[PDB]
Amino acid sequence: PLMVKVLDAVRGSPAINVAVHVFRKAADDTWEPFASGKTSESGELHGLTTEEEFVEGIYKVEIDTKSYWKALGISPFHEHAEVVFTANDSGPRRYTIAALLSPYSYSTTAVVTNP
Amino acid sequence: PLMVKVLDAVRGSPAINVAVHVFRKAADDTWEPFASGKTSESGELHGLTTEEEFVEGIYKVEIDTKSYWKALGISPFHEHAEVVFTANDSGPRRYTIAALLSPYSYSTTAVVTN
Amino acid sequence: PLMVKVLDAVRGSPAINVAVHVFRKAADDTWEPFASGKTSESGELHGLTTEEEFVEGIYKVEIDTKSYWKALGISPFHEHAEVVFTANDSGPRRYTIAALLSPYSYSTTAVVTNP
Amino acid sequence: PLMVKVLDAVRGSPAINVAVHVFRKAADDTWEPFASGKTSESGELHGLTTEEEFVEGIYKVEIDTKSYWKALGISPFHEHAEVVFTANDSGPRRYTIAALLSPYSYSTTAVVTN
Ligand SMILES: O=C(Nc1cc(Br)c(O)c(Br)c1)c1ccccc1
Ligand SMILES: O=C(Nc1cc(Br)c(O)c(Br)c1)c1ccccc1
Repeated sequence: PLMVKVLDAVRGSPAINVAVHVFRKAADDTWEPFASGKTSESGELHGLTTEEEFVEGIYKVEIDTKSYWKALGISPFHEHAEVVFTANDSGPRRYTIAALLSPYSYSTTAVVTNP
Repeated sequence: PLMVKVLDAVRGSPAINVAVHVFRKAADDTWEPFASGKTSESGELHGLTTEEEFVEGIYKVEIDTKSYWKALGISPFHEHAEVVFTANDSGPRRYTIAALLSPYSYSTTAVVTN
Repeated sequence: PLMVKVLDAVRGSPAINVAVHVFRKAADDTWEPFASGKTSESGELHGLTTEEEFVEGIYKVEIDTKSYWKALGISPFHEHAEVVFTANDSGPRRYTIAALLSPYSYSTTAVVTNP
Repeated sequence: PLMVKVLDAVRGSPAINVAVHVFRKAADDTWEPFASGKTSESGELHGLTTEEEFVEGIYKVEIDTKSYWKALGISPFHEHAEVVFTANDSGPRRYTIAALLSPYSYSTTAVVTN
């Protein structure tokens, strides 16, 4: 129920091998690690979680943009891109978090569907 | 009543000395030259027109993004960026057309205020 | 070799039933109609052209954003979103033109791959 | 040396009276409050800090987008927008953090100049 897609606005390509870490806010207000992975050759990261495990909560999707750009030999501006949202509060939904990256800018959008 | 602002998402800077052409749609559906200039050191192009001249109608703002990228030694995707909109007297009176450029992407927004 | 995808930033959804018209610059510098179609329920428009037909040239992809928003009962700013680019000039490539729409703003990106 | 500008892509306007909090990363990796304010009628928040106070380091700019949308009667997706970056004295001296808001999307860019 959660997929992350990342594109590169400089190359006109998927952003491959981007590390993504997902956190969930705990009862004590700290960010607990929830799932992590890397984008594939298509710029997509599938299989982060399951419908059982992806319960209601406040989630943070951290896209490690600095690590991506530095691995390409570029010095970018941001440390990462964070996307923070409440999920599943009216029941289970499927979420796609999409991001488009440039060295000094990024855009993110969500596509939320009811299966 | 019309200002154009252009930013560069690669370098994190204004996009300086970018050519911008404005056209007005004529009765026969052709695009007639209306105003033009180059962005300043702040990425902004002021003074394109006046209230008297900027009547309701369809306008197109063409931003020469290809020359901009090539002067920086970068191969870009688009021939230019285009922004086509209707000026409407029932809305606010000042229009800022902003664009944010990357080699393979651009975004544009309108900020319309009184 | 040419696909168009459109998303809606207000709804967090694919932009369904968006009309798209593609033009190709002719020898006399006019825009000749090349292909057209509508986005599906996924926000994707497939099947615009063929590798035989999609020769080198300067193409314009016009995404009819005003018609989309008006069909939803909203008064938007732009008439359409245009994407103008040279295609296939180093041989055949596959192009995805993606757009993200809001009533007063849009973003577009290209993903260009070599098959 | 730091200004924050917020725009609304739905209404085509500055995003006015949006709360913005700036934090500096402390030695123990916690986020310490640094400066805050609300955007003006132009969507801009000036005067957050001074050159003396704005030393190199990692900063986070948190924009309260959820309250902004709810005050307009619109249900938004994000809890807030975050922008996390390093201030570097080897680059230009003035930073503008700009954000463009939609209910289910946002974009941000840095404009860094001397
Ligand atoms: O989210 C965007 N693109 C995008 C999103 C998804 Br989902 C997708 O499968 C593909 Br192909 C492209 C986008 C972001 C900014 C500007 C234009 C598109
Ligand atoms: O329209 C944008 N930025 C912008 C727009 C204006 Br008018 C301005 O004075 C500054 Br400084 C920045 C924008 C576009 C994409 C992502 C973030 C901001």
